[PDB]
Amino acid sequence: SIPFAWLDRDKVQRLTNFLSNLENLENVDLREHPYVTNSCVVREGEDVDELKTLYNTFILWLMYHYVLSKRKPDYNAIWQDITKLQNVVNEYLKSKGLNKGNFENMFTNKEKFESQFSDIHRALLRLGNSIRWGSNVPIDTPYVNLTAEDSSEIENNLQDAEKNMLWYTVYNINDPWDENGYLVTSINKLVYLGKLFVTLNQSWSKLEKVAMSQIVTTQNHLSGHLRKNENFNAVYSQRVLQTPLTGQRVESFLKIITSDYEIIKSSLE
Amino acid sequence: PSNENTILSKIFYFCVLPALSNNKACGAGVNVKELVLDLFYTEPFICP
Amino acid sequence: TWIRHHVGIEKPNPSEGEALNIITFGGINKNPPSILLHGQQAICEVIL
Amino acid sequence: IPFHRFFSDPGICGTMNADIQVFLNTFPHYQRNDGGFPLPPPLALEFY
Amino acid sequence: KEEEKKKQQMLTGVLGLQPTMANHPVLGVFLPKYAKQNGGNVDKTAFRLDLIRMLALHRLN
Repeated sequence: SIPFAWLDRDKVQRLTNFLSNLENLENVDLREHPYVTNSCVVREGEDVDELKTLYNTFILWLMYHYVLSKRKPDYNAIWQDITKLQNVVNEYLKSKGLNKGNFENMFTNKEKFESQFSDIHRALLRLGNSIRWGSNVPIDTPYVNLTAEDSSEIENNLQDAEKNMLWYTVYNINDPWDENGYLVTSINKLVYLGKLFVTLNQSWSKLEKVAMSQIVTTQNHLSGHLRKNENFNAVYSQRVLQTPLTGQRVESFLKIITSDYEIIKSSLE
Repeated sequence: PSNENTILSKIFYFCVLPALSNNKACGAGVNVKELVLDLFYTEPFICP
Repeated sequence: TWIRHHVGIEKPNPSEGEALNIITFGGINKNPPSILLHGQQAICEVIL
Repeated sequence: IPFHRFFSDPGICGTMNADIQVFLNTFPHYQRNDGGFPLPPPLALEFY
Repeated sequence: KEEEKKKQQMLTGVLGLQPTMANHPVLGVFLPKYAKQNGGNVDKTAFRLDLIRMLALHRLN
């Protein structure tokens, strides 16, 4: 039941509060806000908390990565809407719509990199298309071209997605005001949803690599401290805390360290 | 398995063993449970 | 697309609708060899 | 540090770094020693 | 008190180990964890193999 180290009754409540309501506060970066990592301290200087805060921060990073992998919603919905717009509207305009291009260039410019696209030049080609449909020539503000009343709000929405990728909203392309019709609204929706998708996935992979790097970092310190003594409970705690970890290993390992909590607590000196 | 390791594993079992052995191998299974509970779990191992 | 490129044919699509329907009614390459020195040629193919 | 035409073995580099190892495991045809699998784009200046 | 009888019953079920071996540290630590199990349908052989590999882990000179 919610395992932590030689740690008090107020900080347990604050840690469980933060890890429960991780979704609602902004800027979810546990690195960036230090109110939690400095809080999970054992106390009494250095001697009576070095190995113990090492274990406690190990548990903290581990269960942070656990609640990340348990609480991230599905982004394939927003890529499903990207595939719906990209496939249905713009291809039918380029081929069935007429006077646009040729089969091989456009259809494969949309079709290429279904899986794992970070491509900006394809986006630039669609922005050049919609800008040619619109009023002006340059590529200054391309995402909702011909109107800057929502540019600050949509940049704010992308920054809020970078901060909290776990709770994300899709703003909207408004209906009554538009430079052109169904085509330019489809293009603006397509480019914003593509930027949102790549933003969410890059921020997520950033945080997941951060959490795995911190856990693998603290394991070596914990092993270097625990290696010296030769008791059986000592070497069993060594092996439990030297099991190798991956992101898909962390859930079962949390369930293992739950049952092994009662022995490593005595194994710590 | 690394990409090298898997490719070499296929090379070994599909090429190196049958060519050098002229198909004189056989597959094999094991009860490791009854194996170790017959061999081990005896007096020098169990007694402290 | 990879097979069409690697056998070295353009006009990427057959354009499988009405265009093909027209082609069954009869259609040439519409780009003659700009140089030709010896007249007609065509070679069929039996695999063996 | 893969920097040159030579001295850039991917099977060596992807064992010291896990980032190359997930890179080659997504794109296995860059595991070849023969040609040039991509150096860092400030380093890969082939015509220069 | 019933818990001690469960521990001893599991000790005799594992191998019929003697109390002299029950006093061993690897046993002294793991008998309580084997108490919170084997009430299920799990096995008797699994506990023997577990004791084997744990006793082995213990003795690495």
